[PDB]
Amino acid sequence: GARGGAKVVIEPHRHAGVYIARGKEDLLVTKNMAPGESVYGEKRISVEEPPTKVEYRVWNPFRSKLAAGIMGGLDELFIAPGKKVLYLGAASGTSVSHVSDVVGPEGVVYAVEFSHRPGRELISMAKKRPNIIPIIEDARHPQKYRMLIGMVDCVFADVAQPDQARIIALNSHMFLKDQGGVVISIKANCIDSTVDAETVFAREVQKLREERIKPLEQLTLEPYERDHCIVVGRYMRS
Amino acid sequence: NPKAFPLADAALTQQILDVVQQAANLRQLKKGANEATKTLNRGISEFIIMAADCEPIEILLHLPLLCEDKNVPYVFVPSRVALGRACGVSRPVIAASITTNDASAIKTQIYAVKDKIETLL
Amino acid sequence: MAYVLTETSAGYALLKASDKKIYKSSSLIQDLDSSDKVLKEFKIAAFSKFNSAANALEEANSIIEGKVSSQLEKLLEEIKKDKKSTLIVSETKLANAINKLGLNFNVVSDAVTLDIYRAIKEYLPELLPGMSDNDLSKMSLGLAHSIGRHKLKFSADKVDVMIIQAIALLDDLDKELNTYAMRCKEWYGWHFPELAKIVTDSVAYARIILTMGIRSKASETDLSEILPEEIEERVKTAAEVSMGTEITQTDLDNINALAEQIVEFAAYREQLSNYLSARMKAIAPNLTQLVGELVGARLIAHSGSLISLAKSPASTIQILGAEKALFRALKTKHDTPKYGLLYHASLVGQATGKNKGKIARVLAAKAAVSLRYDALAEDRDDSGDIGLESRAKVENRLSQLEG
Amino acid sequence: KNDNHIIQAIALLDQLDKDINTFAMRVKEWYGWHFPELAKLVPDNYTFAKLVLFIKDKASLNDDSLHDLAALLNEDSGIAQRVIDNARISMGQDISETDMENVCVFAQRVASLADYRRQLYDYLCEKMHTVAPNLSELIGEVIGARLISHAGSLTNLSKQAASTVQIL
RNA sequence: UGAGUAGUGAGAAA
RNA sequence: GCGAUGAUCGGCAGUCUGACAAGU
Repeated sequence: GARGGAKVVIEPHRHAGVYIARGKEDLLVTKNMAPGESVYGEKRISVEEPPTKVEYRVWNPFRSKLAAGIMGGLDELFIAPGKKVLYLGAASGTSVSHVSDVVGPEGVVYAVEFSHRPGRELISMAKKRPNIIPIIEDARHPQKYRMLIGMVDCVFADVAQPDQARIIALNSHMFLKDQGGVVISIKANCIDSTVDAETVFAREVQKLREERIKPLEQLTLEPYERDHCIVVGRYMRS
Repeated sequence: NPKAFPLADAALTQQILDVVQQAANLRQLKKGANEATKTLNRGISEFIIMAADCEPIEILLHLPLLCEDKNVPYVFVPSRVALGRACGVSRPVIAASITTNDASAIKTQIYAVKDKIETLL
Repeated sequence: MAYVLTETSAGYALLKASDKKIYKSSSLIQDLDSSDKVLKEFKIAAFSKFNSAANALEEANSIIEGKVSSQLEKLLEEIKKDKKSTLIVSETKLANAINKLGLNFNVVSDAVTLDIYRAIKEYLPELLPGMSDNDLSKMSLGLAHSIGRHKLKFSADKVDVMIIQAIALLDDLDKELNTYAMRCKEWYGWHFPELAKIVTDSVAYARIILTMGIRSKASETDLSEILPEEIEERVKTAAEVSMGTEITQTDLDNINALAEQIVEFAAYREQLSNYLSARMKAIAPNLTQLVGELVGARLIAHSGSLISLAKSPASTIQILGAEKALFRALKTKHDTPKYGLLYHASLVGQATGKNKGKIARVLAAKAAVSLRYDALAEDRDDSGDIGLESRAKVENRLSQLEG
Repeated sequence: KNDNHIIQAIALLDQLDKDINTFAMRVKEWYGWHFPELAKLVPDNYTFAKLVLFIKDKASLNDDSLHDLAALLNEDSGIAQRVIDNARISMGQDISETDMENVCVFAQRVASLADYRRQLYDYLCEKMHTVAPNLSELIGEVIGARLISHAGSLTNLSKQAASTVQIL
């Protein structure tokens, strides 16, 4: 359907830094910060604009949790051009590259990872993207990389860990600004598979409230993924 | 064998091998590391079974990297000779892949194992 | 007095807080919202900058381990003159480490200090004159990579992306040295056209021009080291009965410069060949044993990386370099290829007839087994042993299949 | 009267110019990993190889070395100060001594051909003045040589009519 | 196991 | 203070198959 040279019409999305490609089929796309290559083999779209050849990257929702969040219709995203983003659980550039695309050259992305083998792949991709500062360190102890990270307008955590709530608290307390962004990708099975999904999500919201983060909206990620939801909140230190 | 991780216990291994024999009878089983590698590429694998006692174990270590990227559950069984016999072949099998089929007659049993492997991961 | 130890990718910064118990105030957020008040509240005491990346990383590791570095110790000693002072520290472990030094500082690491370390981190570019935010990120990015390599056990001798370049360098040099050789043969052919037929080697062709510049010089010059006896005498006889015309010394000088270039490319081309082979014997020793260095390089280069090739099935490795023939056959309902890029491997050459196809399948499978070892083995011994028995198995298959 | 030397010079000079570009780009890639930013700082490829030859290791940064590399090219662009600062602060992963040995030797090759290319270019200009002083003076040594090669020989060019020369 | 390396030619300016 | 030494007019394009084979 969506072959490489099929000609499509690109329009902006409601959210700044996100684009939509029309045609027989619908695609979510982000401007390529590093044109002429694909981070993970994703389809790319060529546009001739006055004539300069700008390039766009297709965002696959089945691979990126955040993109599937776009299709479900998230009302507010703190990730936008010219904003500093702390990305936790940066296994590789599958999603970080697209997050790097949205923030653009002016913005920066602090990619945090623990596992070494995904880490080196993340390093190889940050070379193509100067705005990405890869941090191969445990998110459970933010003070290890505190020298390396300045302040961030939004914090994104896709970490699939049972104690992710503690990690989001410590990182948000350290590097997130007042009224800052907090967006979480929650998997029920990793936290507690014994109980049903809705029970898992509700308790995580309770932890978020205890740590001075107010939920703004919640969205399940079906049909793309099962038993997953994204929680959007704002951090009031007051 | 530290590298083979997470490794199934005795009760789990019997349950898995019960799946592999059934899928083999129903033609829902892909045998061999290379064929298992293909199934991940097409995204048609319910889950992959590897043998922990393979020497050198690395020859199947590519599949865990493939499985984690594609979010496909995986598990190690202690014995490869057992896996080959469960597969229904005369040769030892180090890796096997269960093909996705929501219209299969053994669909329920496969998902029961898949959930347990997901818990085990 | 209250002191704040702030750590940055550039260096260590010590801040004097006017309030001895600034960390005991509940309104720190409002008292530190803007840059101007932060500058008033905190004044730099001493700033120890990292001179080099190696120093910065040794400093960074000490921070991660909670150890007080020598630079930090010297920087703290400068403030030792202030009796009965408080040192606000971001980490408890570093606070404990600084306490053990016996310095005259009541070291405090409290949750309330996090706001002080928080508000400071909003405005670091403005607090620190002389360093821009873009520059600070560059220290951040660079120090992270340098720290990253050591944690990952990155080793300079195990990067395959040398191999992808070097093989692609080698092909280009092979093309280019040919074209220049053609030009030298044509241009020098004007002064002596008979040389190309006699000596066919381009490098030997250039060396002759260097040893003898003009045909008259041929009578006395010796071409023994370049040419054997029978060849060197024929060029001499050609020189006197030649067709080429006389050339000026100005013409001679530049054609010699080419001949100097021609011989030089061959020298480096051999060097790159030896450099490449050493690279393969460290990054993929097993494949070099089985398939070889040159063919192994083209396989890795075709996929673009060692991991990418490692994840491919043996079937694709068999026909990796025959896409045009493969897809032409697939569309036209005709037989598909069976050798691919592996055709030039030694084992394929030893096979004959239809056995070539069988060995290609067997060799490709064993190549995958060896390949997955080179790519995914954390503690691989640089011996190529898995290649050795893998080679042995195919040789036995070749012997029985041929027999 | 021989003018074939000019034709060889033009057919060779462009070959070097394309070829110098080809190798020089590769030098940028190899040294680019060890510290990429100089590939951005000095866009001129011919200049880049010399600075890599002098600045092999980014760690080696001295005020006297700053003056030495400042002498290379001019400090008007300010790259001399930028490289010292930016070398101190960069993400370029150090490559092995054998890798570094290749870069300088590989860079040394790019210097030689461009050096010879300059030498050959001078010889063309000297030769054109000798053979075709009128043509070389009227338009230039490089342009006149290209016209001669297009015609196939100076005798051919004189034979052609004015309109034919214009479309040549 | 199977399986392809041909510009025109005297006007122009006033 | 004119002119024959020249006026004028990315696509094709999709990365093969998978348990038998060889001997008396």
